Amino acid sequence: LSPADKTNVKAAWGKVGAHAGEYGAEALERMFLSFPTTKTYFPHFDLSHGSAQVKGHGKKVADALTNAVAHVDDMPNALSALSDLHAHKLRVDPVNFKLLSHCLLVTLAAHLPAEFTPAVHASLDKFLASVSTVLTS
Amino acid sequence: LSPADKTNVKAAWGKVGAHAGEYGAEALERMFLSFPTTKTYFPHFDLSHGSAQVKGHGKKVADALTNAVAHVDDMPNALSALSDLHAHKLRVDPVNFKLLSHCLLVTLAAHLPAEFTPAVHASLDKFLASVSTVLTS
Amino acid sequence: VHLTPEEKSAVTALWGKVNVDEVGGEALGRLLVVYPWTQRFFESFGDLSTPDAVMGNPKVKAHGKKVLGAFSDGLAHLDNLKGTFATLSELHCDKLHVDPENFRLLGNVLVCVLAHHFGKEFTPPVQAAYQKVVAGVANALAHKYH
Amino acid sequence: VHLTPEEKSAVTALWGKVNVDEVGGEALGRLLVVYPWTQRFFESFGDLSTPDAVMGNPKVKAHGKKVLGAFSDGLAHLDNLKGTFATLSELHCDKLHVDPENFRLLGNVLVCVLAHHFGKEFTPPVQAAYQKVVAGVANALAHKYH
Ligand code: HEM
Ligand code: HEM
Ligand code: HEM
Ligand code: HEM
Repeated sequence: LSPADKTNVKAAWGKVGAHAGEYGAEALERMFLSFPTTKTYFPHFDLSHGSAQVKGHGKKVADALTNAVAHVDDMPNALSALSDLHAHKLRVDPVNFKLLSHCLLVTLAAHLPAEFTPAVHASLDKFLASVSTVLTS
Repeated sequence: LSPADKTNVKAAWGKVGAHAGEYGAEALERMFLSFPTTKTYFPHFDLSHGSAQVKGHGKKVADALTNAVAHVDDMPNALSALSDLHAHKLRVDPVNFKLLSHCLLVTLAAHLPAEFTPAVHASLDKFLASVSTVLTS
Repeated sequence: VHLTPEEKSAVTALWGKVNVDEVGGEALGRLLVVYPWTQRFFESFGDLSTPDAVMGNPKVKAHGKKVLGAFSDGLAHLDNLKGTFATLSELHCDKLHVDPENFRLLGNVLVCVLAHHFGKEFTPPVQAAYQKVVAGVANALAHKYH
Repeated sequence: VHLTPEEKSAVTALWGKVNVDEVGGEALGRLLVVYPWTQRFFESFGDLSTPDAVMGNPKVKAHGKKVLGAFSDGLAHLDNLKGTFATLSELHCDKLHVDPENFRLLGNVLVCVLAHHFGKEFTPPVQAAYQKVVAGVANALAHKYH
């Protein structure tokens, strides 16, 4: 991430605020519906619409991204326990980080049109791919 | 790369030793035959079997990998000239790094029966993906 | 490969509202900005050196209109996407050597553009229907590799 | 998948020498070691926590024999892979929900295993023919996603 990418991500993700749980849950729902293969990571969840488990998990995913934005120059440290969880314990397929990242971009585009310019789209894509690299390492 | 990955890569590449240039050239030949779309990046090359141009280029690729192995903790710096070349000037599709990396693994498997164990295979895969990340950044 | 009536309703309800003069250029432009290696295929299009240069580039807009028209043609022939895209598959695969991963990427950029334009109307179920479509288009365009 | 008679002879001559009780387990084991998310589909196989646990696991070996047998059946009819993989595609896509990228990865691991076993005999042209085969198998296994 360049300084320009970091500036773009902080501005755009700053707009999320108290919507973190709602947007995170929406991104998860987009992923589960669009790419049903990703559901094999959540057999222990109720994944139906309006699920409280998806809502609570969506807030964790979004809050983790907020912390990553706050520590964008040292994301390996900021995501280290979650890297152990995803890469070592759960063994999440790297393809699925691409799918969730796409669904996060779709959610942000649908809720923050003015912020989702082509340049900010590119910066957010790079940010999420960087997060994904840490979580798969 | 974990310390175990680095240890495995340094050990395996030590066994490659002075054969690195030959293995690089063989990997390129395998790539051009198995995935002929990759030939379009080399319009000025003779790409036939035994081409001195392919041989010479494989030795350059091998030298870069040897430098990356020697500087495995600082690969963005060690490979810095190659990122601009591959990402900006040539605009090499990221998928093609996976193709060359696979052909390098095939070449190493064909020449290093004892050293290409499952664990070392895994470490070398991560190493070549790490190199690829630098060249596409 | 097959859309259910719910998925077909999702796609058709939205598609009539799509600005066919603009959305293709927006998707192609964002592809070139977000995945810059794709610019290798469009050297003849001129200035692509900045996001604003790409998005304002007349050749990007004009070509995007053709790309979207092919997507529209696929939407009119969902049960024969392979035959609808056979000539384009020969062009992209045998002639241009575009790696088919990029077909997936452009389909997903188009989905982002639809979300950006339509907001809350582009619900998760509507997106899921469009993902089946763009995956079907990508597979059809890749057929000459298969 | 279409091989020329020269390519077909090369592939089949090598395949006759493949140890079908071992090579499948080696390819499957290396897939589980090199790409550990694939382990999630084989939880019932027991201990997969270290490379030696995976490579020595009797269920990995036995299952790898079945995998190799399907590659063998596919080699017998490369021009109509649907004739060997139609039901296996329903299993992997509709029932197990395996991401099809992993079909490509397993095919490439199998190519690595063949190189490991055959050394200089696994020439660039022989590899190229096998790449056509494993790409066709992966594409056939993914048919129920298309
Ligand atoms: C941007 C990428 C991601 C972020 C930031 C993220 C974040 C998180 C966090 C913070 C947790 C901890 C939950 C807790 O402690 O209660 C978690 C757990 C989990 N994640 Fe992710 N995740 C990401 C991608 C993925 C993907 C792509 C998958 C699979 C498709 C996945 C599967 C899971 C699962 C199965 C759990 C355990 C849930 C539970 O049992 O409570 N994650 N993730
Ligand atoms: C491990 C991955 C790779 C490494 C270490 C590598 C390394 C190199 C090196 C050292 C050079 C020469 C730099 C110079 O002479 O100034 C080079 C040039 C080049 N590479 Fe790569 N490369 C890699 C992957 C690829 C791939 C995947 C492609 C395309 C499929 C590619 C295409 C080229 C081309 C077209 C040139 C310029 C050739 C010429 O015009 O002389 N490289 N690379
Ligand atoms: C995935 C959906 C895609 C569709 C429906 C599509 C459709 C089209 C169409 C309709 C044409 C015009 C053909 C003609 O006028 O004869 C075209 C040309 C072209 N496409 Fe695509 N395309 C897609 C993806 C891509 C991608 C991902 C790339 C490269 C990254 C690409 C690169 C090109 C190029 C270079 C041309 C020729 C440009 C020219 O002649 O000026 N296409 N495509
Ligand atoms: C790409 C080449 C592949 C081939 C040729 C292949 C072949 C087979 C065959 C012949 C069976 C036995 C089916 C039966 O007895 O009904 C099977 C089952 C299975 N395969 Fe595959 N497979 C491939 C890839 C994969 C991959 C990549 C995965 C997971 C990452 C996978 C996971 C499974 C599982 C979980 C089963 C069921 C095992 C059980 O019953 O416990 N396969 N496969």
